[PDB]
Amino acid sequence: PYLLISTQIRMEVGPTMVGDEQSDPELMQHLGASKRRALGNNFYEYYVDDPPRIVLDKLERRGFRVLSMTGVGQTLVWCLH
Amino acid sequence: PYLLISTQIRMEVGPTMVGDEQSDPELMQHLGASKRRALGNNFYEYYVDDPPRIVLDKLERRGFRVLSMTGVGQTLVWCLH
Amino acid sequence: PYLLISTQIRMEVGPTMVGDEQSDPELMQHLGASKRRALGNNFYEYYVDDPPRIVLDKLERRGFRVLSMTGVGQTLVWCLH
Amino acid sequence: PYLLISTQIRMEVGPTMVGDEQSDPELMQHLGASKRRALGNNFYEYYVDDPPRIVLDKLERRGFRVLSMTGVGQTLVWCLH
Amino acid sequence: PYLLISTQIRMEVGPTMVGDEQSDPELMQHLGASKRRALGNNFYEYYVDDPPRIVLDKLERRGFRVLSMTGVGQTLVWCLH
Amino acid sequence: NLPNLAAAYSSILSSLGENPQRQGLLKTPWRAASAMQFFTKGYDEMVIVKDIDMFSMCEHHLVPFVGKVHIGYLPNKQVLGLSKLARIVEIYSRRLQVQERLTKQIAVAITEALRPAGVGVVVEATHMCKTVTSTMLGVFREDPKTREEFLTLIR
Amino acid sequence: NLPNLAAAYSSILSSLGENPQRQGLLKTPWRAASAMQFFTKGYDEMVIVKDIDMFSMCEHHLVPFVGKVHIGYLPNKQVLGLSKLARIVEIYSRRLQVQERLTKQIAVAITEALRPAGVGVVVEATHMCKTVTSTMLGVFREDPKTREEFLTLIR
Amino acid sequence: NLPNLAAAYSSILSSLGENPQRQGLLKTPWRAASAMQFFTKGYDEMVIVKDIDMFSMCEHHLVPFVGKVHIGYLPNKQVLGLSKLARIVEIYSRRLQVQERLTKQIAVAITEALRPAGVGVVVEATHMCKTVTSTMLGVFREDPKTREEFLTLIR
Amino acid sequence: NLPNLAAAYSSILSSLGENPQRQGLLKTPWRAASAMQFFTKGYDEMVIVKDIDMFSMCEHHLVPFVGKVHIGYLPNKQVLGLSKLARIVEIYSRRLQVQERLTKQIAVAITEALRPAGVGVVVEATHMCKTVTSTMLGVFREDPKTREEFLTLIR
Amino acid sequence: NLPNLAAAYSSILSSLGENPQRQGLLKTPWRAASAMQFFTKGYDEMVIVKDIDMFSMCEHHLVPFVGKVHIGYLPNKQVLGLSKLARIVEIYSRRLQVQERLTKQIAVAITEALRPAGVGVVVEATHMCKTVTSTMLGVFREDPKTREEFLTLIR
Amino acid sequence: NLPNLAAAYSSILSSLGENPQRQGLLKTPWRAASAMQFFTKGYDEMVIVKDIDMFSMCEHHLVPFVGKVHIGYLPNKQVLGLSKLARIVEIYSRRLQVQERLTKQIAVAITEALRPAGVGVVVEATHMCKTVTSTMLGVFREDPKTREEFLTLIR
Amino acid sequence: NLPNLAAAYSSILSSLGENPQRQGLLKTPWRAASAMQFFTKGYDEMVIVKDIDMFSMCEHHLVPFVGKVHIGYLPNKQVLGLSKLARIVEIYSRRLQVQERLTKQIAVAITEALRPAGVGVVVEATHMCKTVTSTMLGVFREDPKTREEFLTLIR
Amino acid sequence: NLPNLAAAYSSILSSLGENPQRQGLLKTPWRAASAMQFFTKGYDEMVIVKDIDMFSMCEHHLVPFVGKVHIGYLPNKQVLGLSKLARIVEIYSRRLQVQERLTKQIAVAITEALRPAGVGVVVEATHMCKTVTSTMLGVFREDPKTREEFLTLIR
Amino acid sequence: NLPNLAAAYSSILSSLGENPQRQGLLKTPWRAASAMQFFTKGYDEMVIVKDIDMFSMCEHHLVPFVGKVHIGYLPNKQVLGLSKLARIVEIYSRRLQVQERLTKQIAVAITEALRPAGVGVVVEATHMCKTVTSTMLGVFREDPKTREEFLTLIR
Ligand SMILES: C[C@H](O)[C@H](O)C1=Nc2c(nc(N)[nH]c2=O)NC1
Ligand SMILES: C[C@H](O)[C@H](O)C1=Nc2c(nc(N)[nH]c2=O)NC1
Ligand SMILES: C[C@H](O)[C@H](O)C1=Nc2c(nc(N)[nH]c2=O)NC1
Ligand SMILES: C[C@H](O)[C@H](O)C1=Nc2c(nc(N)[nH]c2=O)NC1
Ligand SMILES: C[C@H](O)[C@H](O)C1=Nc2c(nc(N)[nH]c2=O)NC1
Ligand SMILES: C[C@H](O)[C@H](O)C1=Nc2c(nc(N)[nH]c2=O)NC1
Ligand SMILES: C[C@H](O)[C@H](O)C1=Nc2c(nc(N)[nH]c2=O)NC1
Ligand SMILES: C[C@H](O)[C@H](O)C1=Nc2c(nc(N)[nH]c2=O)NC1
Ligand SMILES: C[C@H](O)[C@H](O)C1=Nc2c(nc(N)[nH]c2=O)NC1
Ligand SMILES: [Zn+2]
Ligand SMILES: [Zn+2]
Ligand SMILES: [Zn+2]
Ligand SMILES: [Zn+2]
Ligand SMILES: [Zn+2]
Ligand SMILES: [Zn+2]
Ligand SMILES: [Zn+2]
Ligand SMILES: [Zn+2]
Ligand SMILES: [Zn+2]
Repeated sequence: PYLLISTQIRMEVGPTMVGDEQSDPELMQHLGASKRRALGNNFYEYYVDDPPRIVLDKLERRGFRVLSMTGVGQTLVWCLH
Repeated sequence: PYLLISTQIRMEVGPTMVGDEQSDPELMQHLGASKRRALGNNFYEYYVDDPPRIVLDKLERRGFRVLSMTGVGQTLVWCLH
Repeated sequence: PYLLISTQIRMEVGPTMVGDEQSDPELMQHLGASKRRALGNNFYEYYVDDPPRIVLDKLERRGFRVLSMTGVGQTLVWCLH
Repeated sequence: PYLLISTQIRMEVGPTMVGDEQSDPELMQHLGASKRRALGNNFYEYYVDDPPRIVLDKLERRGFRVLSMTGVGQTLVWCLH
Repeated sequence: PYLLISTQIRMEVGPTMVGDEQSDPELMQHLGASKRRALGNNFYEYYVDDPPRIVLDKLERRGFRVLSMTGVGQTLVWCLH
Repeated sequence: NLPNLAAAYSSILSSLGENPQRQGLLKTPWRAASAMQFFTKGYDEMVIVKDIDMFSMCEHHLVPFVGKVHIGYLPNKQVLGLSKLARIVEIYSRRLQVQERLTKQIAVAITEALRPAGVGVVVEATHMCKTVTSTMLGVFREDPKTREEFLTLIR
Repeated sequence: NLPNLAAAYSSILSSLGENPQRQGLLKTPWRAASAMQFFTKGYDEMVIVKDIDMFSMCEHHLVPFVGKVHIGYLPNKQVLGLSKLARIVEIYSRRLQVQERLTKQIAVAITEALRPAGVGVVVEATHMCKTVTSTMLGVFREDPKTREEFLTLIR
Repeated sequence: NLPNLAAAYSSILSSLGENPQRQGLLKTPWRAASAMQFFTKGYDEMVIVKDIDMFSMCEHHLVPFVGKVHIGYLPNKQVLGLSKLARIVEIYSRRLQVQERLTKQIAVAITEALRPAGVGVVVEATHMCKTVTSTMLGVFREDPKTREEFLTLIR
Repeated sequence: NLPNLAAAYSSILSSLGENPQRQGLLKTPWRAASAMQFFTKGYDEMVIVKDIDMFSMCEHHLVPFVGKVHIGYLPNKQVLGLSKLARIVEIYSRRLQVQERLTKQIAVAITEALRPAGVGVVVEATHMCKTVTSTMLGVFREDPKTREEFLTLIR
Repeated sequence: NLPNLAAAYSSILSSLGENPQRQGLLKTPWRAASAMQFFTKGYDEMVIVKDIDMFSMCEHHLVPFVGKVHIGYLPNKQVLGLSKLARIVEIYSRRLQVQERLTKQIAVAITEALRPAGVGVVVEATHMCKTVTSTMLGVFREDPKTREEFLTLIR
Repeated sequence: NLPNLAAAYSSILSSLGENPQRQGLLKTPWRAASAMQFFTKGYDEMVIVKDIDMFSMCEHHLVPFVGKVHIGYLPNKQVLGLSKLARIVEIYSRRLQVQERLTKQIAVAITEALRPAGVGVVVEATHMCKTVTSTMLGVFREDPKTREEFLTLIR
Repeated sequence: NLPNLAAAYSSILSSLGENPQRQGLLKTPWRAASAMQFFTKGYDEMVIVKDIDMFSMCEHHLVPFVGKVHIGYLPNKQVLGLSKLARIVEIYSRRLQVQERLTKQIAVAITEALRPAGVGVVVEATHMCKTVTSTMLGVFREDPKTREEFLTLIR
Repeated sequence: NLPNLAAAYSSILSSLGENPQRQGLLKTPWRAASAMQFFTKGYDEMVIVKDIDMFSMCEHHLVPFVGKVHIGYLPNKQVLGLSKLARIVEIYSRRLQVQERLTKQIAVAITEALRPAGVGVVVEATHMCKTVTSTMLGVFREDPKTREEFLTLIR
Repeated sequence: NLPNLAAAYSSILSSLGENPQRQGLLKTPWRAASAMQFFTKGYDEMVIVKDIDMFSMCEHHLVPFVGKVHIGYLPNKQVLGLSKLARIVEIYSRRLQVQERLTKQIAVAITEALRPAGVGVVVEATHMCKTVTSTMLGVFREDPKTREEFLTLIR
């Protein structure tokens, strides 16, 4: 039900992360997400090359809606239910 | 459906950004947005010279409503659905 | 319709800003706002000497209601519709 | 109608502030608040020794409900209407 | 009624804290929480090894719903009612 | 007013128990009078101008104080010459001052000259009767990245 | 009380196995008595006053400790003289102290004198029996830009 | 144009009240002409290149100014040689400059060469007619961790 | 155990190809035995105590390492003496250590002695077989203003 | 390959207009051949290891460059010896390098050895053909308190 | 001669391939002409006066050189003011010089002013086209105690 | 004599207008008595031993003075250990001294221990009630090469 | 001879176990060949010229060494330009040298150019395979006042 | 003899009250045995070679001492390589020494290698159980100009 997407401080430009290691591989397939391990990180993640507002238009068509947007550090996180 | 506008830390004074490279050119035309590439940035953006509260009065007349306002860094971001 | 008020990090103590150069002079008159240009700033602003919670009690009686409170920097901003 | 409570960055541990100089002395009496002037501050404040979640359970029984939680600095502020 | 969970700045990876010293030991048992005293801290806390989005799926099945997500420091806090 | 000062310094030399007519105190009322007239003769990127030498007169004890002014600013449309920032210094320093007003006066003179984004003025000085005074105006006060860029480059 | 001290130092010179009547210890009870009476004779911008020399007496071992006090403050309506901040130092330092109380006492004296926005007091000192103690009051504690402006300029 | 400069320096030597035909001023119009042609002959990790020596000509008073350039950048796909960053310096410095344009020109030359994530250019220099100018482009302006990583390593 | 060490050092002097009975190696098994017993004889404001001299023994190569410990803490109710913080140092340093455990052990000893708000321990040392290890406990880890106040004052 | 190098240096000495058979150039093809084989013979707390001396060969001009490496890391379960971090340096430095790859290679070797929380590698060096390159991996990139703790202690 | 200089600098701006009519080069022939007129406007105990700042013009390349003069002398009957020694500096330095003649000229001016026992003049300076020149006259040359007293106190 | 000192310090605390029975002055007569017993517990090549730390008591005002001793000597037949020269320091410094006798006493103790060619003793110290005293005995006084070899190496 | 060097560096890259055809070693035989041709392209008062930067090639290991030359001389009739002393440096340094011959060669070139009273040449340099070599000719060797005047001013 | 050392270090670990079979003391008898075998593995112009790093073992307490050797000499016919002077250092330093014999031994090794005019050896070192020892042989002892040329250039 919950889905946390995030970007950096300029939300005009991507990448926007879309999931973690146990995220839904059908919904990541519709968003067009690749899966990488960035260097120094000890975990896998999904990510797309789009801005976050394009992804918020995509996730709206799959029955999600933004509860709360907030900013932590240089990161800006959206919570969708 | 979603639209992310942002300003700096004094929200009494502008500029307030209103869109990215693929934003709606009719709605940017009503807000009075110019389109620039600031130096050092590798992307285009729309922007107006107004404070953010004037733009929030404009976007209200086009069927938007603020979901969530949050602050990330020195930036203050509004999300409108 | 929208109205952005702000204070500093201790919200027990004021001043709380209430408007910009083009804010409603009737509603600023009811809140008791003075209008100053602080040194180094290139804009005018309205401000009261009260804490923000007193002003949120005042603005409630004029048909406003807090959408979202957020903090950007040392500033804490309330959005009222 | 509005009531702003705040804690520091570990919300597991208190103190959580509950009011300012002109806060309701009946409602501060039910929360168990003491009133101090911390050194270097030029104002009085109310405070309890509890975590914020215990106080949010107390204020729920007196007809309040959290509008918005946000974080400004190391502080985490709850707004209750 | 209220329940405050938190993680660090990468919300893809845990641990996510779930409670304080007086939290419900039945609900912490369903989430799978251990209880530790980290060094330098003068308080006990509950914590799980999961990401926060997995825990938000768990707490949804026990009749909770996210009011507000916000970020304070490097921490990202969810409030559930 | 130069004979009016020199008669006032000759009355100082007599009041101190000192002989104003000896080898070494003949031109002393007149050398010191032309000293006090010299000492009061004032009446998108970041540009930090540091190490600006200052020599002002304390207005309490009439004894000099010696220091440095650090100025940085963020222009909007109009920039200011690096020799004109130093003459703004010399106009307000070569007066009867306190360090606290001398800091605030320099920031106001640059603010009205250019209307910039922000002004930062830091005066450290040794009072012979160090102390650092510091005005941070504009976006040197609201931004933490901008104040801290100023404070690392001046040292 | 000056003969009462001098009789107490003459009993110190005898208890150490030392001859109090020799070449070099005749005025020693009286020179040291007038030493301990000197050593205990105390009973919108940022203004940082640094390098304030301090010489206090440890109250545990009665042996001096030597250091520097760094004071900065943000005034509201009332500013304080730069020679009066140093006499607030000398009143609380020329006592029998600990460094931890000496830091807190200086901050309280400036807080009540001016009621400023914030007070920052930093005392580093070498105990002969360096340690840095630091009170941050007001808006030097709540603001990160204000504490960090203080801590870069004092060095 | 080398005889056109040398005739212009011989008219300088005559206008100053100086004898252009003496022991020591025979090759002076020609040594100084080849001096002004040399002095104007320009027409995922962080890579900070510091201590870049600069020697430019002031365009107001035609007198040199001497300084250092600090460059750091975050590459995207294309990195630049550490000897090519210095020739970008020498092309824009060996001209008739101001320090404010010389900072902005170096940042634009690196921005168009690489299209990096961010560019930081800091020029400190002493004008003989120090001042720090500083452009922060890209993610050196938006990120506080990235600007502060630059500003600690350059010193 | 002092004759048991001295017999073990006399077997070292023979194994190195060296003559243990010469001018200069007569008391060497006994001077070095009493050296290794000395070298292992350990078995609201911020108070930073810096420049604490340390001399520990590496437990891998049995060769000393020499350094400095920096300790700062925020008390709650109980403060600790400035001579007791140094004996907590000497108990854990005069052992067979690694620098990484020696940092963590000092922070735990101060944590259990006082239960403070936060503890910061920084040990820099030169291993003869500099490296900085650093524990930040309590509110020296959660607060950025508190960690950065510690890290500017220790230098 | 040692006679294959020495024949290649004897052809260098002849091509420079120099006499390879004189007093001072007899062992020069063989002393320099064993020089280039030495110069390419490589093919919960924070632990900062600084001042790591580096001597690498530029792969463009085959001329050395001389510098220092600063490494800090936050372990998870496995720590690494302070003499093993220096041999990771000597394996990647004693090669034909650029400074930009030499920074990134050291961070990857420590990342795969330990899987830590974060890695910070800073190489400053002087190229004889200073420049600072800096990789910040893990939680040295995401946390501002952690990057700034690294950058103050290394200096 | 001020229009005669300004016409000679306008011919310099044209000969360098530069546009003399643009934003930034309008007052440049006239600002630089009044610069070259300022830069050439000069036409029983030991008393060492050091740190005398000097700014002279090279007569070969017409480019400044910047240095310090150290003067010491042993008077016989007549001493000289400490502000008059500096005007003897400014008369001979604000000319078209070489450092070697500028040293010898200062020593001769003090020798004829006072007829002292000895004169020592040391000029160190950086030529932008350090070098130390040193005249030792009188008893600064014959006595080893007198030359060495001069050379230790000036540093 | 330890109760005889502690009764003499309790009479000091009463004579200063201070309350000897409060929080902080209970063990003060006994902590300070064991302080004054510690502070007075002392009753062919050139070998320079410098940086010898000294902590003596002034015999006039009974207040410490803190300094460094520099010792060099030219042996004849008998050399002295580098740990024995420091215990000769601690015997004469941990007394009630003047700096002038403390210099002369150290030189005499080394002279009688070894009978060397020459002795040089230099004590610099800060009196809290720097001064350099210096004995040059033997061939450190007669030879200029030997005194000057001592005086360059100690700094 | 430039293709003869570049073929000799391509045989070096193969002999080291390195791949000469990769990203980063394509122009390496040709960039390094034009490096070794640059590095060997050299085939009454006291005037001290110091801080003369030197970059020579060791003739034993063909690896650079980096240093400073200090030259002072006493002229008789003929003085030498301060830019000609530096080209005498660059002729003898940009060769295959030892430091000991490089010192002696510079002194002989100045001796034959001018026939002065005395020559002093001091070369300090760091050999990457500091050492000070020093020739004192003429009256810098016979006079103690003249050698010591040289040796104080160069530092 | 490597098992004979390792059995002697295992008896040291038991005699200190320490557990030789734990996490951290398994290879400690064998890592320290190969440490003590490394630490004792040694059994017309002026050429000053300074900053020679030294690491010797005290023969009294078997604990290292760390220092620098300064060597200068005046050759007659035979000069010595700058890498051979350092191996003469490492042969006599990597032994069980005193500083006084280590100075005299280095001077004798250079004296017999070359038979020069004079030898000067200066060893400063810190004993962990600074001291300067200094041999001046030949014409470094008889000439005051030659000893003083050595002593200014080494610093
Ligand atoms: C908003 C911001 O404070 C302002 O636009 C700028 N700040 C900076 C700047 N340039 C530098 N170097 N530093 C700043 O902080 N240019 C623009
Ligand atoms: C709110 C804020 O802390 C306060 O108003 C001010 N802070 C500062 C100030 N001036 C300086 N230099 N620095 C501050 O941090 N003036 C006002
Ligand atoms: C987004 C961020 O600014 C950027 O991706 C990076 N920043 C940094 C980096 N590397 C370093 N050392 N420092 C940074 O700030 N690599 C990547
Ligand atoms: C919450 C906070 O970390 C803590 O209460 C305090 N911090 C500080 C303090 N005092 C100083 N100097 N610095 C702090 O960071 N006193 C109290
Ligand atoms: C999350 C955080 O970055 C990490 O857990 C830690 N950071 C730090 C640490 N220790 C120190 N000294 N500094 C840190 O930044 N230990 C743990
Ligand atoms: C003869 C001698 O040179 C001359 O008389 C003096 N020399 C000196 C002096 N005073 C000082 N300080 N130094 C001298 O060398 N006074 C007199
Ligand atoms: C006679 C002379 O003073 C004496 O024999 C020595 N002097 C010296 C010496 N050694 C040194 N280093 N310096 C001297 O001055 N050894 C012997
Ligand atoms: C004989 C003597 O060495 C020679 O005539 C001179 N020496 C010196 C000199 N000038 C200086 N500064 N120093 C000397 O030693 N001029 C002349
Ligand atoms: C006799 C004299 O000591 C000896 O011939 C030399 N001394 C010196 C010299 N070279 C220098 N630099 N210094 C001397 O003292 N060469 C020769
Ligand atoms: Zn005054
Ligand atoms: Zn004490
Ligand atoms: Zn100019
Ligand atoms: Zn070891
Ligand atoms: Zn290269
Ligand atoms: Zn010139
Ligand atoms: Zn005294
Ligand atoms: Zn070599
Ligand atoms: Zn020893």
